[PDB]
Amino acid sequence: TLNPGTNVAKLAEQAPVHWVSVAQIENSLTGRPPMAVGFDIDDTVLFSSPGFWRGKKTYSPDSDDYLKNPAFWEKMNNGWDEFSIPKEAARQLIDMHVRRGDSIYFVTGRSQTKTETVSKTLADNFHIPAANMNPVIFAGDKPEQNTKVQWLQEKNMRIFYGDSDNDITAARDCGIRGIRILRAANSTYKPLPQAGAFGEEVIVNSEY
Amino acid sequence: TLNPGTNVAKLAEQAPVHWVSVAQIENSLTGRPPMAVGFDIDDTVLFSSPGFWRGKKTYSPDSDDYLKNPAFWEKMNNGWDEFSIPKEAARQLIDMHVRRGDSIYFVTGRSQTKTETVSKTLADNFHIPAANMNPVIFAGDKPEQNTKVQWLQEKNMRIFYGDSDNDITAARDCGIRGIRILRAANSTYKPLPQAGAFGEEVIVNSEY
Amino acid sequence: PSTLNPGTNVAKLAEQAPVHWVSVAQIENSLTGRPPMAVGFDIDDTVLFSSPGFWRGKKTYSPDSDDYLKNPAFWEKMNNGWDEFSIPKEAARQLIDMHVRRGDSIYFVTGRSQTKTETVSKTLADNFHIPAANMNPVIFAGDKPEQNTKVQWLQEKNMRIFYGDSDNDITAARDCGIRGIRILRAANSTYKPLPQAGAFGEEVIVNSEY
Amino acid sequence: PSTLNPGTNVAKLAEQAPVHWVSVAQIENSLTGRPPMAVGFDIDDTVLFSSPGFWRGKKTYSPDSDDYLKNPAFWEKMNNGWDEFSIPKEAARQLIDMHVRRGDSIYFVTGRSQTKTETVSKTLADNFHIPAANMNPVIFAGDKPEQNTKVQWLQEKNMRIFYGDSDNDITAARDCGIRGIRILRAANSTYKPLPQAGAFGEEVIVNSEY
Ligand SMILES: Nc1ncnc2c1ncn2[C@@H]1O[C@@H]2COP(=O)(O)O[C@H]2[C@H]1O
Ligand SMILES: Nc1ncnc2c1ncn2[C@@H]1O[C@@H]2COP(=O)(O)O[C@H]2[C@H]1O
Ligand SMILES: Nc1ncnc2c1ncn2[C@@H]1O[C@@H]2COP(=O)(O)O[C@H]2[C@H]1O
Ligand SMILES: Nc1ncnc2c1ncn2[C@@H]1O[C@@H]2COP(=O)(O)O[C@H]2[C@H]1O
Ligand SMILES: [Mg+2]
Ligand SMILES: [Mg+2]
Ligand SMILES: [Mg+2]
Ligand SMILES: [Mg+2]
Repeated sequence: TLNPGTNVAKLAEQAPVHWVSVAQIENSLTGRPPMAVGFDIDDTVLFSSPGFWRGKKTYSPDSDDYLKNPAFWEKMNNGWDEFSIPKEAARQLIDMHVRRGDSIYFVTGRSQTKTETVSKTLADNFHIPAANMNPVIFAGDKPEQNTKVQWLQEKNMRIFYGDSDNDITAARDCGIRGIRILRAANSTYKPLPQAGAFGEEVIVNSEY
Repeated sequence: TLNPGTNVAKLAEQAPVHWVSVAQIENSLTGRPPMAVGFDIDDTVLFSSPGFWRGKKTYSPDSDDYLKNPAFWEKMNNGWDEFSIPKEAARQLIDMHVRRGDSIYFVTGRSQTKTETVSKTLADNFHIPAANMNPVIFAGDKPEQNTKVQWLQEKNMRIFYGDSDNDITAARDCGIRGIRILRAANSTYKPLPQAGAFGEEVIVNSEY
Repeated sequence: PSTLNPGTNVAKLAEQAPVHWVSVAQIENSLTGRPPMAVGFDIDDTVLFSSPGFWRGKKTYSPDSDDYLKNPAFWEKMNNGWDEFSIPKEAARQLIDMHVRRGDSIYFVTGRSQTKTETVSKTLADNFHIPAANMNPVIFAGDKPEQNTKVQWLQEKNMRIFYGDSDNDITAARDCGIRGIRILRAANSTYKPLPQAGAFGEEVIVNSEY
Repeated sequence: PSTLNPGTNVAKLAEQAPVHWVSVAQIENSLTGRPPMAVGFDIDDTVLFSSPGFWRGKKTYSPDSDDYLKNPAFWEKMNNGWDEFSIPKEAARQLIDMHVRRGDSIYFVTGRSQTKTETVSKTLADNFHIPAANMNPVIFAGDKPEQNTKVQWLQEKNMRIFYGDSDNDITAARDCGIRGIRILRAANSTYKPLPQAGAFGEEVIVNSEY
């Protein structure tokens, strides 16, 4: 197993996945009037692991307990995304939907905080025009919160983009089009999900 | 440029193709009653390049005129397929349609000859029962014979499998499901087609 | 093989086997300055996609097994005509052309059984346009179990490089202390299972499957 | 390139660049028996995904350019804390773990501008759990008369191997006659274009992008 080798059958092997490009998505929307579309945030439009990594190293060195620590979220939602790297795949998707005049919504599962600068970070990085921009929506199971599925129905989103399985299942529970984005290999959120596990479309080269 | 090297973006780059597996196609047909389906022959179910390679070397060493030589066709359709290698992807597909009780048809652009043993070779290599088997259909512009499209319609084929672009557009012109098979890299019929150039489904690992 | 929608991920997409890939140009470059030498090539799945004949052979003599490989009648047909159905490999044309320019002596060592007559040498010389000056009649080493018949020939002709798709081709070169370079066996070949190219740390030529 | 449905073919799907890939296990095996030695690692995109800091730095001091790489205020931040946001690479952990078991002396060489203080050494020692006997303070190489070049440091510490993602990391190892090994730079790194790994015939570690 020091020199495993390979063969051409293995080199050409393809996973039965429905791949698509931004251009093909645009083409499929030809003629449709403006609509509402939504994006997950982490690993979908932003490589935000730097902040999650510092948070982990600061509150739960050997675990993920920091995800439930209020002190982590106050900092994550109010500045640490200044270290989050915007994804090129998202930049192209957002420009494309803005050209169409569609309404752009960002739905996140991050713990809601009193204040947040995530909305500002998104609008500046992706040059979203005021007419298409909407404040970040924090979905959750809390009583004062609405779940992700309710927010997709409420805003009448017709397309939802995300890297996680719950992003795709949410779209399917609403009967809308859920499109998978690939999570970068160096994300700290492991293991990487299996893109295409629901027979959904997956955007090519969307890891960066 | 002795050492062009590479980078991780190139390594993971994917063409926006809609890949599918035999299992997925099967699952997509659950509940449907037996129907009529068709297969292109060359490079779809049989690797027949051996016969054509010898044909050219025997009849047109410097051109593709052997394709017009009726002496070549007498040989190709009456024995040279004994050297043709059955494709495993076809084997899986044919066994699947048989289990369903579907009616299998083979359509070829090969020149028609008085006799032909291709039908026998096909029924024998894939163990096609008499109930599902049908004599090979030869098509073309000869006013004495029907074109590929016309044959697909006349037999009401719902699915057509092929490695070439005309196999897909033919299905498209008929409003049926056209599924692409990959042409082996060592086939003498070049250049290789761009599987997926029409947004059609392409079967994985179907080159052998 | 039991999951309807297995999906994938980017780490899996970019995953590489630790193999030493080389191109023909790189091989040629590593030979600059070297004087004409003797080099060898295995035949089946290295220089010729010959499965068509072995396929007709099995169907004709051993539909249920591999006894045809020991049948003298099979070898008569295979070595005297069936390679007319064998398809030359492009990767091989490039190597052979490269060695002809260098002025090297080209040898073909096969494990096929020796027969009274053989037209394989002629097929090779014609399909690859090998000059008489560099051509040598094919050496049929045969195939004796628990022993590698090729070693003897690589030593006697003092071959400095041996090209092959099978493990025994590479180990043969290793036994002689010479440079064994691997060629990929096509996926549609009937000789299965496919070998693990790079399993001895040897150089593997890119895109050599056709 | 602009075609909507480009499609593909099996020759393109199986196409391989002629590159010499190696695994960490192969590297370790090639060191078997050899006594402790000095080894060096480049920092950015080799052991740490540090783009987060450079991204924030550019956004803060040079929104419309690369001038921040010349601003002292940027380096102060970068070398004294912003690496808390740097993500350590797995390929690096495996390599450092292996050299630690061997007992080798580990050096980190960076082209980052030097500042009066720096917490980078501390970040690395902690992140990769390097024992005090194998750890050495980060070396800031450069042009300034108060410092030495990357080449000079590799020689001065007598490093036998040097790991890096950039072309100048590999040519530095070549100039010193030592073994230079390439690490793949992550696709989401902000330092672009990505370099052509294996452009010098060097060994390239597989799956080293994360
Ligand atoms: N260990 C982790 N490292 C990085 N990001 C994480 C980790 N665990 C969870 N996350 C992210 O935190 C987000 C919280 O809300 P979401 O469910 O929208 O999606 C989650 C992930 O994007
Ligand atoms: N050079 C060639 N090598 C192999 N097969 C060929 C070559 N030229 C034509 N063919 C095949 O001959 C077939 C004739 O009918 P089709 O058009 O269905 O498809 C054609 C190809 O599959
Ligand atoms: N089942 C098979 N299908 C195709 N070729 C085969 C098969 N079994 C053996 N061979 C070939 O027969 C050759 C005999 O000599 P070699 O060992 O040089 O290489 C062997 C293979 O190339
Ligand atoms: N735009 C950038 N994004 C990320 N890192 C960068 C960028 N420009 C320069 N660098 C890094 O800054 C480092 C300075 O020293 P090095 O030459 O060792 O390596 C350089 C790169 O790793
Ligand atoms: Mg996400
Ligand atoms: Mg065909
Ligand atoms: Mg062989
Ligand atoms: Mg670097």
